[PDB]
Amino acid sequence: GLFGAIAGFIENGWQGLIDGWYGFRHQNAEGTGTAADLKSTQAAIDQINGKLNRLIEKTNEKYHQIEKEFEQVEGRIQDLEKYVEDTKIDLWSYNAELLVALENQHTIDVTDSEMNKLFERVRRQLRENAEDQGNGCFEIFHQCDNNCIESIRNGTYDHNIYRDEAINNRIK
Amino acid sequence: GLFGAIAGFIENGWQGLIDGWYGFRHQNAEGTGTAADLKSTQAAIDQINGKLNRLIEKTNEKYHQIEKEFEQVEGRIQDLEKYVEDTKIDLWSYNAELLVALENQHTIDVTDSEMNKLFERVRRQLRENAEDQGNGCFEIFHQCDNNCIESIRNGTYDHNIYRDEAINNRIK
Amino acid sequence: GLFGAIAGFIENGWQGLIDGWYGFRHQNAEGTGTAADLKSTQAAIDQINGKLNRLIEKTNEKYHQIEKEFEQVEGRIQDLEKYVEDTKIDLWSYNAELLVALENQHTIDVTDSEMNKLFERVRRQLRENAEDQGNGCFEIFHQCDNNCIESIRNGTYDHNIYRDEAINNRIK
Amino acid sequence: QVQLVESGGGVVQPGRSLRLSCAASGFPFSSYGMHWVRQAPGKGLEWVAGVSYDGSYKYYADSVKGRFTISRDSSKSTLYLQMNSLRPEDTAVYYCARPSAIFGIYIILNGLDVWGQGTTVTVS
Amino acid sequence: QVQLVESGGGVVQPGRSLRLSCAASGFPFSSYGMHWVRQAPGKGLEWVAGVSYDGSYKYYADSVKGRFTISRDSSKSTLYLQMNSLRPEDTAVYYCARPSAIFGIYIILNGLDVWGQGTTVTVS
Amino acid sequence: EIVLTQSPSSVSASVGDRVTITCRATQGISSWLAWYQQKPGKPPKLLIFGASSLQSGVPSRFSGSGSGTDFTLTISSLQPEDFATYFCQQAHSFPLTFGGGTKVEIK
Amino acid sequence: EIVLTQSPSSVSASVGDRVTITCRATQGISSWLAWYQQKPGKPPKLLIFGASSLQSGVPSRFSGSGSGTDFTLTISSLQPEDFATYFCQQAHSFPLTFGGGTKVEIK
Amino acid sequence: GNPVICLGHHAVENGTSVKTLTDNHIEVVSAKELVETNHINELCPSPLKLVDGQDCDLINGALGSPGCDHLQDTTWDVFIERPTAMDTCYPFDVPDYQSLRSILASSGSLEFIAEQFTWNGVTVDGSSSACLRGGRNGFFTRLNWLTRVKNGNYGPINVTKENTGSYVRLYLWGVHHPSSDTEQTDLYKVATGRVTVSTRSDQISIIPNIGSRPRVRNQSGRISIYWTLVNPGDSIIFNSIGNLIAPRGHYKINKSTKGTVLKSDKKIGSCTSPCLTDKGSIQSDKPFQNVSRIAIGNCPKYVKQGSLMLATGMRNIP
Amino acid sequence: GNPVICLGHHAVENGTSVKTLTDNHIEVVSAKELVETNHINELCPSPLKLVDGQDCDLINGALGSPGCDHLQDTTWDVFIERPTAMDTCYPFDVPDYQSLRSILASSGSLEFIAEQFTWNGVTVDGSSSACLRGGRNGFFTRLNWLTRVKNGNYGPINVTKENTGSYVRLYLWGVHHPSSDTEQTDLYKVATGRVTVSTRSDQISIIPNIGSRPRVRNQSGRISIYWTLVNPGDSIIFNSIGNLIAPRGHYKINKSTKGTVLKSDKKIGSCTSPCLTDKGSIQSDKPFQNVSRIAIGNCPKYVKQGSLMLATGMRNIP
Amino acid sequence: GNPVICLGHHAVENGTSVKTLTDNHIEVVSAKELVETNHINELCPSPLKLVDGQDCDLINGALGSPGCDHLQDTTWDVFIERPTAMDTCYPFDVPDYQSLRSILASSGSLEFIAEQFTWNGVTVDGSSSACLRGGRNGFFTRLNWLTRVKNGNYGPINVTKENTGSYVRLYLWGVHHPSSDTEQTDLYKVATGRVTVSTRSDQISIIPNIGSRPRVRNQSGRISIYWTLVNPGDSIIFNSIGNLIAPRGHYKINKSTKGTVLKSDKKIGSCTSPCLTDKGSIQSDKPFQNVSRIAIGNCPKYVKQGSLMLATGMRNIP
Ligand SMILES: *[C@@H]1O[C@H](CO)[C@@H](O[C@@H]2O[C@H](CO)[C@@H](O)[C@H](O)[C@H]2NC(C)=O)[C@H](O)[C@H]1NC(C)=O
Ligand SMILES: *[C@@H]1O[C@H](CO)[C@@H](O[C@@H]2O[C@H](CO)[C@@H](O)[C@H](O)[C@H]2NC(C)=O)[C@H](O)[C@H]1NC(C)=O
Ligand SMILES: *[C@@H]1O[C@H](CO)[C@@H](O[C@@H]2O[C@H](CO)[C@@H](O)[C@H](O)[C@H]2NC(C)=O)[C@H](O)[C@H]1NC(C)=O
Ligand SMILES: *[C@@H]1O[C@H](CO)[C@@H](O[C@@H]2O[C@H](CO)[C@@H](O)[C@H](O)[C@H]2NC(C)=O)[C@H](O)[C@H]1NC(C)=O
Repeated sequence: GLFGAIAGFIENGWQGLIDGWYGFRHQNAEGTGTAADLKSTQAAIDQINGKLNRLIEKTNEKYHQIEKEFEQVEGRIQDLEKYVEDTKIDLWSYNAELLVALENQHTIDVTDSEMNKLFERVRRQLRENAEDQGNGCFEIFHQCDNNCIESIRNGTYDHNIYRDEAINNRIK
Repeated sequence: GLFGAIAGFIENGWQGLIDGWYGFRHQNAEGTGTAADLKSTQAAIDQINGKLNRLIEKTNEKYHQIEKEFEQVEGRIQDLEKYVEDTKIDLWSYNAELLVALENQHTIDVTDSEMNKLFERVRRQLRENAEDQGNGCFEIFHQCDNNCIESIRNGTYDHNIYRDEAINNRIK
Repeated sequence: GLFGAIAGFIENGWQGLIDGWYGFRHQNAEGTGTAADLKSTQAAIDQINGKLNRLIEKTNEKYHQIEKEFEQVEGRIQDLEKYVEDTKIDLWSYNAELLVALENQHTIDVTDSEMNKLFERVRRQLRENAEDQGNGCFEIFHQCDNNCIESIRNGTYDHNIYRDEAINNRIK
Repeated sequence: QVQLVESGGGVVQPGRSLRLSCAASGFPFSSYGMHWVRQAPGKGLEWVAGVSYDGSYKYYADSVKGRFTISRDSSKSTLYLQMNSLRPEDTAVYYCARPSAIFGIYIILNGLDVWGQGTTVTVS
Repeated sequence: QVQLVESGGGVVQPGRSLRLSCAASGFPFSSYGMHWVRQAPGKGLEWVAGVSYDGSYKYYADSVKGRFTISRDSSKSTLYLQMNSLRPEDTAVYYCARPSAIFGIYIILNGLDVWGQGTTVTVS
Repeated sequence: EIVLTQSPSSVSASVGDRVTITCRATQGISSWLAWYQQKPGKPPKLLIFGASSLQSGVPSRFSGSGSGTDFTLTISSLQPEDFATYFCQQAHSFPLTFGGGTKVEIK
Repeated sequence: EIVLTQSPSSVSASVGDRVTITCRATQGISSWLAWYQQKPGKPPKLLIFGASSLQSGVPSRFSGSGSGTDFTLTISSLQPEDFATYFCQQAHSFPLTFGGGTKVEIK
Repeated sequence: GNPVICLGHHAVENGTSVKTLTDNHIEVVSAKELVETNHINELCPSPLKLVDGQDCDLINGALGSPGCDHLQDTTWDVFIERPTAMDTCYPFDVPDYQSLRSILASSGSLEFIAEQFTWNGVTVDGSSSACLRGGRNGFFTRLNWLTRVKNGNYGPINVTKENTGSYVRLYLWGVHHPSSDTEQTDLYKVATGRVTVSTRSDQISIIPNIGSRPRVRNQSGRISIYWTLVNPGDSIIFNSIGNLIAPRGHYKINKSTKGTVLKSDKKIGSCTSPCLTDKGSIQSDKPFQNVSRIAIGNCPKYVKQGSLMLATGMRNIP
Repeated sequence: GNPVICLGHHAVENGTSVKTLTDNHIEVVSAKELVETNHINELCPSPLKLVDGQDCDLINGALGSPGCDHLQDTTWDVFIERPTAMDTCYPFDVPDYQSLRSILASSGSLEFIAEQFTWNGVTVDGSSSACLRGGRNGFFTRLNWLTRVKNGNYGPINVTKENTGSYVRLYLWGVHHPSSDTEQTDLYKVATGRVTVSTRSDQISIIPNIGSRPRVRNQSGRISIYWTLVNPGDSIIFNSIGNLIAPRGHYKINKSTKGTVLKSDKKIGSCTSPCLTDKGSIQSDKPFQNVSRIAIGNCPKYVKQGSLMLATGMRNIP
Repeated sequence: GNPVICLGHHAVENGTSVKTLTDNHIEVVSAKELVETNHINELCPSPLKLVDGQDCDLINGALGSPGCDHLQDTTWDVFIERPTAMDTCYPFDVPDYQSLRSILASSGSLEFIAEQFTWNGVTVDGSSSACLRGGRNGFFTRLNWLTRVKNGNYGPINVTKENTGSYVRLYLWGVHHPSSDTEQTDLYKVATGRVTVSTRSDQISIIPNIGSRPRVRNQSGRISIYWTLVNPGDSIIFNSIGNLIAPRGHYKINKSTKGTVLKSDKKIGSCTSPCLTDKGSIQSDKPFQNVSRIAIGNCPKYVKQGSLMLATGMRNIP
């Protein structure tokens, strides 16, 4: 990937995460849990589906063509009819080989981006109340019960509420 | 976009911005104002013109060709002369459809990058004298009059000048 | 580049860096020195070599073809035999021109990504003990001898060690 | 092979309660989130309830919030729609529906692949 | 033209020291990192030591750490393998080798282009 | 919420007509539309997920289009078994919305 | 460390046979593999770097393959001077590892 | 013990391998195959209208050889020649055979518009023991073998037909090449025949050549088959002093518009597929295929690769 | 009340929709159209040199039929054949008509190098009422109709011409197919003519066939037109005992080098465009076009799409 | 004086320029050239089996003209015609010359399977002063010139051969076109010859044409060379009453499988290369090339560009 989140500072993936492509995993006083994130998961699927629907549009429909199999040598005309078909098959085979190789390089870059998109969103939420450990986790320097955790996952967390507490626990 | 600035943490665009593609919008004691940013705007335009000039180079010049319209059925030879032209048109139409779709996917990503490029630059300017509100705006924790604002927009802003005032206003 | 590290906030390159593609350049009490970074250098080379190997796979091998030079005008058949070859050469020439331009645009963005990758790794290492000066250098707010420098470059640097000294030197 | 069987629909009076059930067959039920969608008789389809795969996150329509309760059983592989405080507005042909699975994951928020036969709930 | 000459191999008793040298010729020695690789007689090749182009970063094998000492000299364009605390395990045919330059960088970690003739170290 | 508006509310056509139906919402729901076929007294059957991806087994004549704002359900060559009421589904974010119904009668 | 495993450990073949050798490591060593030729009493010669790139001056019959996990050294048309012992090299990270040697004998 | 919130991505146990610009083997979560490699092994009769000659190639059907009685007035989107097709009539060659086949296959119709000719001064309806129809001497159902008046002359033929209709007429006629000077004089009484068919713009004349050819169905002679097109307003003239194989009417030039011929040996099933190949029909939604280069209809594009995996998910790292 | 500095991007009220790899409809600020769809409806006479036959097709011009007096010694980058072109002379066919048209069009020249032949033992300059040049019996300006000496024999023709020039000579000749045994003997006195034209490396010989063809300009006979190329150093021989339609010189084989023929009916304007189509000229800087597959000159590449929008701006989000 | 650690990237003094999507001239650290522009100037005889006719074109070698004695029974992957090849025998043309030379070049074999014929009632082994083999009247080594019995008749030939083998037989025969009616009667005693070669599925018949052709090797007559294929189980019949140029056997139709002909003038060296061109061999690992569109073997794809620089390094900024 170009952003180095997936196969980067995010060591590995979570097989237990089955309801989404990206999710949270917390440790607070009350315990531990894992929940998927919809927005990030939705954006990634949209761009994969969006490029899957583009690749299926049925646009090849030919009926009368030239003969592509011969029972007797003929020479000039057959040499051309064979060369024309071979030249076509070569070009389409390259078009296909390049398309797949390119759509995959972009696909892996998009998913790597969406993982970084989610991480940067959370980073901007807490924004003085947490520090980047480096492995894709945030050390939250204040008490955060399950309601506080959900407020981070649904985007209602107010940093001004714990700012005094957090800065004190970080600096000292 | 791959960086998620445009159509991302930058909520929407500014139609009042008519002197550039990217710009600043401030609120200091004296008032409020908007000014475009040349460097980011130029880098985007040069990369759009750079790929615009590439797509116009006139290279297709053919005069004697094969006949592509026929007033009587002939059979083998006509089938080939048609199948050759059909094979070519298909391959060019694909060459055109993939080119546009790919240049656009890159174009939108380049502009999204140039937006994130500018945001990152200003972030590195203030350093510890401002905090990322998240919406693409920085909360400047000191008095910054219009000359101080212009110092941020033309890259002369010295953070060591307001470091004492700023850290104190953040931590407490 | 899309990340704006190479030809971006990293002003220029280092010609004294001859053992790697990316490197560290420090200034501590004992003196100054430059060391390449292996991981970032290897990741870039692997992706360049990877796309180099993809571009060399020998797949074109034809022996019996159509004649491509003529010693007498013939008309219909020769016109087609020529138009078929001309059509093929143009399409392959486009397939080559687009390939080089596209792979280069990706190549430059990959190298610009790996440079930012390395920078973001070191940023997460120190993570309260240094600050981003902007030019790609970190101001380390504590004494960091050569053993401390090497700890940053081989990934063993423990930020908790100097956290007390570093925060104090930053805030006051 | 794969199908969803519904049950529980009967004639009831306003103010009382009922429970409908949807037993899954032929697919990993505990992996999917599930939905209840009601076709009000005369009108079109109306989404009423939806639950996640584990059962921790439950989504309800604004008409039935705090009035109906969805749940699910892994040991029985059955989907429960516990209805309280019924009224003739809730009269509908109830359907248990399975949101579609996409490339890798079993998203709760998508189109609905498999439906039940449809069990009618009449409130006089 | 370009090659590497080795020297220093002799018969030595365990516990003592030796110094083997590798003189370069025909290439910018002080631009490349360099490696010592030993072929234990009977066994295959066994990397033992390696040094960067400047000589500040030195890499050793776990069997010789704190026992052998590599060094180089720009003025003589020579590679030094100072061996202390010898023992019959270190009996091997020593080779000084040159890691391959790739793209434009003279990386230290690559395949080895040029080898010396092979100077035998015998420890009885 | 997100409101779906199906146009037209009903339509009559003979077998072989090029039928056009629209689903129309408010928010950006870019690709999360689901078209359903419905016979009277029967449960729906998912026709098009992703607003264009043809469901497995559904004939290729059923085609969906649209992205974000304006959606469309197109049927090329109508067949006698295709006489049914058609519902679109929003799937961007809860709650799930459905349309008012677009029936195809006989002409 | 990273452990290399050459297979087979030895092989006998006549001139003109399609010889296949494998290098086999533990870690993701990307594409960093170096095959070497070695005659008795003689220093090695680099045959393949990058696990596929033919070294300058080495005949086109020598070919390398593999990526990340499984590696392979193939020789198409063996020649009398090609009788030698072959070693593969890991070059992803320190320390540098070699193989157990794969010698080609006369059949 | 500060609370920690982690952000990650999903993975699976066994991921799929895909190619990118920089690697041949990258394991991602999910991937979709883009090359179709399977066919039904039967030709689907829907939605494309098929016609099985099944003992008759297309040209034998147009001429009306014994076996091809079932091909009369057939219309198709695809005609299907079989490898088991066999000649059943007088031995014949066709100069530019492949073109007449292509002209017939593209029209997609064997509707024979019959015409009444007045061949003055010849015996009509000749037959041959090489061309049996029900154990009885017969001939091409669309050709009329003219011979000299009984014990008389081959009264010169100067027949003409104007194209009144709005369509282009395809006339199928032939020239008999005898085996001996006896046969040439026994049949048309001229030592050397001549056949000249012409329109206002194009023309063709043939003088037949006598000689021995290998016996086919106990016949040493041959019949060379030609064809002449007549545009609306034009007139065709059959002028011959000997050895003419006359037509009984013309075919109607139709529009190509999914009209062609496929050479296959697979049976016609009852399935439904918009894509036919010589190996059978293709039922797929994939863009590419390695089944066959011969593909008629709404088909995936033939490529040389047997597998092209498109990544439909992130990188899989367990 | 801390000061805030915001960073953003411009937007407009009505953006343009473009395609990407992951969406059919994305609104960006600005976009340029890459497919040209408009043509002038006239053919621009610059910078390409045009020639209007305007009643004469190319081949009729090369032979010199009545209408084609204005085409003599013309040179062109593009010849233009009209649909209103009409035959004006003795009825004729051309075996491999399309090739001779292609050879003449690619040479881009109707410069006729006249030659003086000595047709010993024949009448010359024959003319036919089917070929009128000013209400008078005429003939092809580049062909010489040879008939037997007045009340005498068709003295055998054994004429030869050596190629002395450095170029390749194109000779246009013909063979007369009479309508009746009377005409053949009335004209050339032999019962059966013969025409044999040959070089040192390629030859052709034709024996003419007699018979009725549809009346064209009150003529039942025909003239088959042939051509022979002569390389430098080689010699061509016209040997004929009857029915030869002799040449009056040759044409010079030139270099293709923007030389061709375009079949259009649009008038020739006064505009300027480096690209011609059958539907008129194209004045564009766009890479692609849906105007016509028939495109001569520096033209955009014909595609099947009508609109391919290239994004020239960021995403437009109001 | 706080410690600072900087992060950067390498650079070089003189970088290379490459094209991207957004710029024509971007300086990067390192780059590789993808378009090969150099050739050896000699044809490498490995690994492709080459054959040098070196005075004989392929067809002259197949017929067996004087110079082509060394080409007998040769097999090749690539036949090599030279520009210095010269006709040496009786003057001949070949209808569809390029088709019969592309059948002999695909088969990749001049193995002549000799057969014994019994031409009953004719003189055999005729020779001509226009075809000298060692200052002596000779003929094509694979053709048998048949003339009338000495002071007698041209006994009618009705010779047949049945294909019993498993391969397709290629027969090379011809038809003599005399110069004068004297020569025709002097040689075959008929006023008009006839040659009819036929199989069960395809036939061809030629009646020769007398007349003067340009003198080639002091000969005014010509021989038209034809070829007939015979499938396993079929039979060929040579039927002629005059002017037959008989075969002495047949060639074996082989499989294309890297078998072709290359028209070059470069000497055959001692190098090794899997790619041949008209300008010499190509030794490269590059994908593309601007050497020649004529490329045989494992070759780079011919393009028009002369340089396509792929970036193999980061942006170089000193
Ligand atoms: C010319 O030769 C052929 C064969 O050499 C003669 O034909 C054969 O006649 C017998 C009669 O019993 C048949 O069984 C064979 O099948 C025929 N052969 C072929 C190849 O068809 C033929 O009769 C000869 N021609 C003349 C005029 O005598
Ligand atoms: C189409 O491609 C597939 C491969 O992608 C070909 O088949 C496989 O062949 C290998 C042998 O090389 C077998 O081991 C596999 O089991 C086959 N797999 C499948 C799915 O068939 C296949 O033969 C190709 N088809 C054609 C007509 O060329
Ligand atoms: C070229 O493509 C355009 C579309 O991009 C074709 O035209 C339009 O046709 C639609 C109806 O199908 C009209 O609603 C538009 O107003 C038309 N626009 C224009 C600009 O013409 C056009 O017909 C195509 N031209 C050719 C020659 O195929
Ligand atoms: C292949 O392309 C190269 C350029 O990329 C052609 O060569 C050069 O020609 C220019 C003049 O136009 C000279 O200034 C250069 O010195 C030439 N360079 C080389 C390496 O030749 C070359 O001629 C092309 N080959 C063919 C056969 O056209």
